[PDB]
Amino acid sequence: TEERLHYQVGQRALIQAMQISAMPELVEAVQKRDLARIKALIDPMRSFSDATYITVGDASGQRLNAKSYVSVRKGSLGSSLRGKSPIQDATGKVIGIVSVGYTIE
Amino acid sequence: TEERLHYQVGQRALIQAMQISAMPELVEAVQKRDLARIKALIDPMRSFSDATYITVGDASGQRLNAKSYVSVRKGSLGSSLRGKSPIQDATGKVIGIVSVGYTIE
Amino acid sequence: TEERLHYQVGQRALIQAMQISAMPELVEAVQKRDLARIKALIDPMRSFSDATYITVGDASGQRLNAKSYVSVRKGSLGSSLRGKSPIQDATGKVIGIVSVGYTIE
Amino acid sequence: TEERLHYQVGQRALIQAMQISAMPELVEAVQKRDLARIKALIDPMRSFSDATYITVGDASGQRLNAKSYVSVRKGSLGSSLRGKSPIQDATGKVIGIVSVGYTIE
Repeated sequence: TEERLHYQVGQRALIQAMQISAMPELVEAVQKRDLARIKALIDPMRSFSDATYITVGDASGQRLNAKSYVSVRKGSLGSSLRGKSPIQDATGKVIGIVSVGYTIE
Repeated sequence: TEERLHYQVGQRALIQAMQISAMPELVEAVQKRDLARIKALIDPMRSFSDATYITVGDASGQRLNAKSYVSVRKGSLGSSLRGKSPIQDATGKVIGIVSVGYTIE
Repeated sequence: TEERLHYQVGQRALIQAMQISAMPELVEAVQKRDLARIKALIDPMRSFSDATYITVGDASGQRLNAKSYVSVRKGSLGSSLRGKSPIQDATGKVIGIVSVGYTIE
Repeated sequence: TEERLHYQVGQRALIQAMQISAMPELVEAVQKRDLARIKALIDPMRSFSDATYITVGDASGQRLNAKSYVSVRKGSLGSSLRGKSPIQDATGKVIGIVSVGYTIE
């Protein structure tokens, strides 16, 4: 019952994902391959949010579908709830992907 | 249903707007046209909050009605929920305007 | 109805007050009159929380009843909701007072 | 009734504990006895969260059961609600312990 509150975390990951992948500073950085700017635009967020991890991705999936969702992977030391939202340009084309991760022990 | 929870974000934007536009440090900076102080009093808030963007405005609307509200603009890559609250002096005169933005993909 | 949600803010101020006035680093600083340490232990919290203001006080009320509560002052540009909790030593003696402020336009 | 909302704080401590003890940067630091990295990976969190205190521990309990829970100690100046979650390796072996503390006056 208390653990069933995955949506407690799941919804946090979702919104957070939508917001982080929507930031113009990140949108700019992702386009210009400014891994430096990206690094300075996420590190703070880590300690800020109670998110186990955060990840910025490229259109191909490289390690710097118009729809946002929540991923749930179960196995070993609980399960990981990771919200995911795409990074769009002014035309909507998927230029990247944000994946904020969470954990429920 | 899960998306219908715009008030989830909308209420965050509202309160945040009321608070940010109420800060004395910002009130001081907005009056003295201290764009420098303003810049150092908002940048942190960006990474802090899950707000897509934040904006400080002047009485005229320049880019540094006694009532606060939420704005909703729909079109292209979801919709943007932006809470808005005026910046007042000790007399209540509208000296500025804060507009915290959010996004729902 | 939406505005009636003062407890939304009021409860934030309350908890925040209890926590900030409970921190050992602040407890230490308040005792040793380390206004410097106090200054470095509150400034971050300002931008962090959506609190209009935050205040540390002395047992007398100086500007650096075993019970916590919420204060509500109405007039001019909305009302100010300020949670208040005392700073205790290891014996419970009131050595200070924390007053986190909020605003509802 | 308002005070009975310990789960308000208790649940915050729980999740926060699960997340902080799950961070790879901390997992790495705890294994390599990198008290320096740990120090730079927790200090921010202190001011960030409304947590009275935060603590990282070793498998033995040193001061740097596969299950997470909430601790409640009552006495003198209210009670302390401290969420607790273990630090695991890629095999699940308990390598540490995180204990985020809270207070209810």
